[PDB]
Amino acid sequence: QVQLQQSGAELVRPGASVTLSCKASGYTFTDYEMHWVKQTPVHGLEWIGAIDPETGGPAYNQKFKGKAILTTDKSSTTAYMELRSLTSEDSAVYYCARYYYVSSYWGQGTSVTVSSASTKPPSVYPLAPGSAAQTNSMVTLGCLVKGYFPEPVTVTWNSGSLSSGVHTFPAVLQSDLYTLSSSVTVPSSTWPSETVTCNVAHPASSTKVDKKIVPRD
Amino acid sequence: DVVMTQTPLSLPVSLGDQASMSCRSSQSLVHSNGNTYLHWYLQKPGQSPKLLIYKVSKRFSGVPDRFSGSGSGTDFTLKISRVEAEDLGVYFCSQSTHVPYTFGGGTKLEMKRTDAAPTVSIFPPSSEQLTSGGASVVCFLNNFYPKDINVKWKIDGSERQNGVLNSWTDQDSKDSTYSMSSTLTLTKDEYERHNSYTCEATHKTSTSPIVKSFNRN
Amino acid sequence: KVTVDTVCKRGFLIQMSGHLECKCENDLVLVNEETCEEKVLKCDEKTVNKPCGDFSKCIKIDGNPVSYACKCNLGYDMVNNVCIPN
Repeated sequence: QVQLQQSGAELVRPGASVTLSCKASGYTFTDYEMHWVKQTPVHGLEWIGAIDPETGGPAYNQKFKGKAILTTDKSSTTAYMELRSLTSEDSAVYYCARYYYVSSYWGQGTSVTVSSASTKPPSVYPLAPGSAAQTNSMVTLGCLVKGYFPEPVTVTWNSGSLSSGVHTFPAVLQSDLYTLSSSVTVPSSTWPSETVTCNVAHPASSTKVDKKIVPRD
Repeated sequence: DVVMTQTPLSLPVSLGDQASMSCRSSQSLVHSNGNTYLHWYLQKPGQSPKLLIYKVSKRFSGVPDRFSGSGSGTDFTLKISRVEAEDLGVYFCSQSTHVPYTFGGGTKLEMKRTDAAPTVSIFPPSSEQLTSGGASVVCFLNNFYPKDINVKWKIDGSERQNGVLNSWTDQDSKDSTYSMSSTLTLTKDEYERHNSYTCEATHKTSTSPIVKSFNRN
Repeated sequence: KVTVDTVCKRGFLIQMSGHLECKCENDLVLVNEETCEEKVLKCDEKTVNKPCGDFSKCIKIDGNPVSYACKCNLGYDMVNNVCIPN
């Protein structure tokens, strides 16, 4: 069947360049243009440009002239996009897509994260209530996981035995480092009489941290 | 550039409802060849957009027949005859008549439910963090509906915008609510120069802010 | 001339009626036995020589006011505006 296999996630220092790949299979490569598209929460979907693989000739959205360079290689049926001198505005998911009047098939997308950080473990801080909870009420606890790079960190509570009532919030990159938080909500009859612990793992740094949530005094 | 505008931004529906979305273009999408290159895509979280309808009303191969597109010139409309769970996601229209090709901002099809007031929990810095010189106050706003919500931080009454990091969950697959985390980060120095820390939530379920506070005392 | 080794351009092999045919993907039209391309909806100067249907192309007719028409390829009759083998 038709397949567009994009290259893996990229971590890029500001000012460097990176080249993304899109391997096409299951169809005649030169019969379709390849489009590339950028997606961000703030700016949405943006068409970067198109390339005719029979000729290698590209056409660019004026917004991306000089930022992106499209090539194609017939022998390997692969389209490439090189992004140049990357800034924080270049952090995005990038898609390639097969086009003939309509883009009927898209690649799975490539995450590009621009940051000057090297691999860095998180600091893991407990979040404990300031006041004691009333009888037969819900108690919300949490863990703040801050100052790490790159994604992902994982968070569980009591090694995954506390699953309902958990909210792990998506990581946010700020000043080159990620911050994430996670909350869990349990009956006041279960905490602090039973132990509640968030378990944080950061595989990029081979870091595993358990943070028991203890009542404040 | 042709600007594509989609309404509504959010379409709350119950399963089995019919759904209708609008996509308008700033310029006619009739091509000099007579065709109209207006297409609709569905994008589910973490995946690429998938083609639903191409050239105003033609259903892509494999798409359930509950999807239909219509329209002419500048106004276009996507309809879902009977909404199913697999239909939730963001619907993008896009034009390939005029270079550069452009997309609308998306209509997010989401689960409707009854209103739910957020559970607000505020947490002071941990001692772990304070020894490092930094201080973060964390506020969770969990399990609320509708999704629209505003959070202001107040230090001794003065509204504070710098140092705030926010993160939002996607719609919960069990109770259809949304949640939010907001972290205000200070130096231990500035943190110890103030008393009252307050997380204030503005949401449909209360006409006055929903307020959680902590006094360093 | 469609065989098991024919490569259908923007289409695919399928047994229709008696033997193998290239069937077009999406709404493309046949410009020959093994080639599927986009069907223009107007025959004028901007679409001359472009496909306007299965085995049909926009042609420019030389008379006084020059005209354009969707004409079938050699071996086909426009029957109720559909090209069908002669």
